[PDB]
Amino acid sequence: TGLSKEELLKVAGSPGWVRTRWALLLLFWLGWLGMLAGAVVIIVRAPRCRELPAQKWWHTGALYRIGDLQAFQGHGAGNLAGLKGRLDYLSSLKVKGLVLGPIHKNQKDDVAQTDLLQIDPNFGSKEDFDSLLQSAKKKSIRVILDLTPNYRGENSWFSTQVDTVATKVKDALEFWLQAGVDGFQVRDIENLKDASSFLAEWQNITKGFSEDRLLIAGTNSSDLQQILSLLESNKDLLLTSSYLSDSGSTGEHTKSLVTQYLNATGNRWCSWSLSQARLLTSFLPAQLLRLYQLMLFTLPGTPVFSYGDEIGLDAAALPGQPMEAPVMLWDESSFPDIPGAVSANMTVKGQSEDPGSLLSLFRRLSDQRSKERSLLHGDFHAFSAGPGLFSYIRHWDQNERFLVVLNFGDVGLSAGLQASDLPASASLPAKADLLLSTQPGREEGSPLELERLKLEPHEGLLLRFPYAA
Amino acid sequence: GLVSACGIIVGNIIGSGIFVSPKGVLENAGSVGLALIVWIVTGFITVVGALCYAELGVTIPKSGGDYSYVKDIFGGLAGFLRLWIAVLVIYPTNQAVIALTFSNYVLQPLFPTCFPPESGLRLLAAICLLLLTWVNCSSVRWATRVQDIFTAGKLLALALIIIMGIVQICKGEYFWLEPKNAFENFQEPDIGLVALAFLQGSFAYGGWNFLNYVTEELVDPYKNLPRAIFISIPLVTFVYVFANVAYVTAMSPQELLASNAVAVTFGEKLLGVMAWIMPISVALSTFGGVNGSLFTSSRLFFAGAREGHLPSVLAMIHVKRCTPIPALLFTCISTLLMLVTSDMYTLINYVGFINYLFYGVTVAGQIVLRWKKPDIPRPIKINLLFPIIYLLFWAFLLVFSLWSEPVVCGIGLAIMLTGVPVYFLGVYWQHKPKCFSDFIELLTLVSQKMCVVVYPEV
Ligand SMILES: CCCCCCCCCCCCCCCCCC(=O)OC[C@H](COP(=O)(O)O)OC(=O)CCCCCCCCCCCCCCCCC
Ligand SMILES: CCCCCCCCCCCCCCCCCC(=O)OC[C@H](COP(=O)(O)O)OC(=O)CCCCCCCCCCCCCCCCC
Ligand SMILES: *[C@@H]1O[C@H](CO)[C@@H](O[C@@H]2O[C@H](CO)[C@@H](O)[C@H](O)[C@H]2NC(C)=O)[C@H](O)[C@H]1NC(C)=O
Ligand SMILES: *[C@@H]1O[C@H](CO)[C@@H](O[C@@H]2O[C@H](CO)[C@@H](O)[C@H](O)[C@H]2NC(C)=O)[C@H](O)[C@H]1NC(C)=O
Ligand SMILES: *[C@@H]1O[C@H](CO)[C@@H](O[C@@H]2O[C@H](CO)[C@@H](O)[C@H](O)[C@H]2NC(C)=O)[C@H](O)[C@H]1NC(C)=O
Ligand SMILES: *[C@@H]1O[C@H](CO)[C@@H](O[C@@H]2O[C@H](CO)[C@@H](O)[C@H](O)[C@H]2NC(C)=O)[C@H](O)[C@H]1NC(C)=O
Ligand SMILES: CC(C)C[C@H](N)C(=O)O
Repeated sequence: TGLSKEELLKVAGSPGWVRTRWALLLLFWLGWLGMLAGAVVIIVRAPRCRELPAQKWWHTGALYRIGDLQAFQGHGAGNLAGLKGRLDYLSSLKVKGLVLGPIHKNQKDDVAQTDLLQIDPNFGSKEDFDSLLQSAKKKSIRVILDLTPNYRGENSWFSTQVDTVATKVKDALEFWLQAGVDGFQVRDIENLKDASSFLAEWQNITKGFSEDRLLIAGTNSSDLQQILSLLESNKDLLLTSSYLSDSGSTGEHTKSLVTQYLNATGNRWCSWSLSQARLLTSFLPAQLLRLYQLMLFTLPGTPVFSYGDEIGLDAAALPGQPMEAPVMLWDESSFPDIPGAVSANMTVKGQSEDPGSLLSLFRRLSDQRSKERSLLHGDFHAFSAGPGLFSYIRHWDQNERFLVVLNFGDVGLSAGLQASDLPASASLPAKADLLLSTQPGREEGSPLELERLKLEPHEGLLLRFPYAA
Repeated sequence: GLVSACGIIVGNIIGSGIFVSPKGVLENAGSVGLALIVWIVTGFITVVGALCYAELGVTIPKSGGDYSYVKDIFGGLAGFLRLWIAVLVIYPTNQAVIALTFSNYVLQPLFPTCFPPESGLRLLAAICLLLLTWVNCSSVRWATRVQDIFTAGKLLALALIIIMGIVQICKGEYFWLEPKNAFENFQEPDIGLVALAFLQGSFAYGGWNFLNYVTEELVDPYKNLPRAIFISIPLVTFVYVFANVAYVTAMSPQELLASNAVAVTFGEKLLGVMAWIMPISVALSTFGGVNGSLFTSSRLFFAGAREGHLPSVLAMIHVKRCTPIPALLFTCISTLLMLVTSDMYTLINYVGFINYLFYGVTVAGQIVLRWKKPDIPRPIKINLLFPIIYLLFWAFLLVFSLWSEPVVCGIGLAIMLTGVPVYFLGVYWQHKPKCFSDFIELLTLVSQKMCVVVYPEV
């Protein structure tokens, strides 16, 4: 061993070791304050967190319009009571809004017999309407009731008179807000006189009750100046129009159509839709149908869909259907009029287990719209690419970025993305992780390089890359 | 006698584990209701493992704990590897995880949604470690009297999580926990990711192995020591379950996995004054986890040096204050190395795998002490079917952790197999190299003069 001696040490230790034992305690203590002062400098030189905006409930997720209750469920259980059983399927879609059709006993172009305070007996009454509002609140799903008064006549808003039916809606704003609905919608407001003046009066009563109440207005005008004339006085108004309902057969037509709306409205919160009361199989073929669901879930704003847009329900596929209200294909027993006319991949039950169906892509895009922070309120920055295609980036302060590349052409075009005029906060790296694609044939989770990105026809893919220094 | 001994075992198991593991036990199990199964099975496995240590503590009455049990069974090489891992891997990385917890909790109110600087997290964890080493190298009476102020920090923080959890139970805020229908998440995680959540739940239960052989002061044991295991450990499991159901009443499970410090995201909700009182009480809790880990780290340098291993410049004490400086300077340098590197959740995994590898050696060593060498006096006798349930859960957890994380679990076995050649040049050497044996004499005498340390009287 190597032990000296308790008594031998103190006569051989510290002749001049007493000075080198104090020079190490002082050097320890000066290096501990130079370490503490060096950590305050690094902490205050860190940039800051960016403040999270005050999000409402319609900012986080998508809305779901149910125009016809009898055709959404089938005639065998067509009521407000049968709608309560379908709240589990709508919770699987992760939708937040329940814009359900008007139920207020219109009498086919008669102003004197149209009471917007009384429910039509073919749907129910206030006893099972209140049961629907309570059971939907448990699953965090808000109910929006629309009050277009002449909803079963040829022209809405009762074209024989103007302000008797305007005060009819104004009494119904304060009555249904007492019962606990969470919003309102008015359609076909191009058939109004003083349309831009009545929307400001109705949004007063909606926001004066509470700030968590919504008002939606719908037109059919597809031009930019008629839309901006309604939104120059109103700002917290969702306006569902037919603005994107053109062809878009080239990519820079839809790129210039989106980036002109956000430039003219000053990057406010907007609504993204193909129509106001109509499905996606109108205006679109079936091969551009998954490409438009990826775009509507990754644009800055609220996406609004009709019922039967997650399964790709075509109204012209089955004969003998009204195009304004087709039946919902729940099972193979959902259309018993013509036997053996519907398949298994054309149905909710068959697409629910298929991992490459349209309902599976809808659920895989709806969950990431509702939880990723740079898709909820991230910034938007589109950039240029090849001959025809659309590319953009969604980014927030320090969360994970997203990159969407959409090919609207018909040949195997290469991407050719340049990062020149992107901001240096969220410029793109050399490799990005793939998250999904609309067509199969790519391995998901693979870091693939963005310098050589060849793309298929009608192909859209979603990438993501982290915040780097 | 029994009621004062139960509080010794409760105060030594409950530490800073309930403020870090919750996030790793969830991100692995997927579901919320499945994560609460892990917190009950881990509290049952720790009871079974601590009754096999209480039988070895009265069969071979030794000081040193689990290090001396592997020197009576598999005596030469396997006892050194218990010591080799416990001073290089176990104690340096248990201290580096609690020090990284302290910097994560004081830098959450600043930067509440973005990331704090990663170079300022390491720098702040090296300040906590270097200060408490100075408190421990001087004045053994100081570090004992200051660890009562750190104890009240952990009790004030835990009392606020529990009684604010039952307030929201007396509300409608039981949406995720009580309803028993929110039990669905990512199922593509394997069984191999369920075995990773048992490694991270057992970090909160650490401190049971080197514990119940010191409670000697206990009155009539052989009846009061096995009774204290059945009381004090399932009460730690009740606190760890009641504090985990209280986390999900205040936030969503996607909100918990986004946080870096769960107890202060709890405090940003549920009042407006506990945005101040939550980072204070948890940072006080982590000061006592590091200070309490620097007492017991030097007890194993004492037992190793009087056995032939672990050379005699360690296990020396200062002449005026009976404090081991070169055993405290050794466990502080190796903690700084395991800091300015690894992540923080990967480290937990790293330490949890090499803990269970030696939890099974001493429990299997308890079985072979019944086959080999019967007819020895055993005052405590547990049933033989009791350590087999431990060894079945042991085998199903080491084979599924190597399959999940091969690079974290495989480098831990490389340090243990590094101990095999250094044992033969260290203990099994003929003492003819005088050209190198005097280098030990040179380093011991210089270290005995740069501090005023000396070997003890025994
Ligand atoms: C940027 C820095 C990175 C961090 C690196 C630190 C590495 C050092 C290991 C950590 C140990 C620090 C604890 C020191 C505790 C002081 C001893 C004590 O308790 O005093 C009572 C005790 C009082 O006894 P008395 O005064 O004789 O009665 O002090 C001593 O007797 C021993 C004094 C010498 C022992 C070493 C003193 C500290 C050396 C550290 C110097 C730092 C720079 C060296 C270069 C290394 C590279 C960084
Ligand atoms: C100056 C102030 C400093 C304060 C004091 C700090 C001193 C800390 C010293 C650190 C000691 C830790 C290393 C000791 C290793 C234990 C070995 C042993 O059992 O010794 C008992 C042995 C017997 O001691 P005795 O009780 O005096 O008989 O003493 C030694 O042999 C010490 C030197 C061991 C020689 C073997 C090689 C050293 C291993 C280190 C290399 C690490 C990586 C290996 C690479 C693998 C490929 C080969
Ligand atoms: C409702 O909107 C109007 C104008 O957009 C706001 O101002 C009121 O205007 C009406 C006539 O247009 C006056 O009779 C009121 O006296 C005005 N209110 C004032 C001066 O406070 C009005 O503030 C809005 N109401 C709410 C609740 O926002
Ligand atoms: C919106 O729908 C109307 C309904 O057919 C379209 O036609 C307009 O109808 C009103 C009265 O029914 C007339 O006063 C207008 O002159 C009609 N418009 C035109 C251009 O003739 C209207 O075209 C639709 N809007 C768009 C943009 O298609
Ligand atoms: C659309 O955004 C661009 C900048 O992003 C701006 O357009 C400018 O409009 C003025 C008005 O005529 C022109 O003189 C500039 O040359 C335009 N610059 C660019 C880069 O296009 C403006 O913010 C928006 N456009 C309009 C017409 O307001
Ligand atoms: C469901 O699957 C069938 C195939 O089993 C699809 O029918 C094919 O449709 C394409 C174009 O529409 C034709 O070129 C094929 O000849 C059809 N094959 C058969 C066997 O009919 C059908 O289109 C699918 N339905 C949907 C909604 O995608
Ligand atoms: C040191 C760890 C393994 C466990 C410790 N008893 C804690 O509660 O954090």
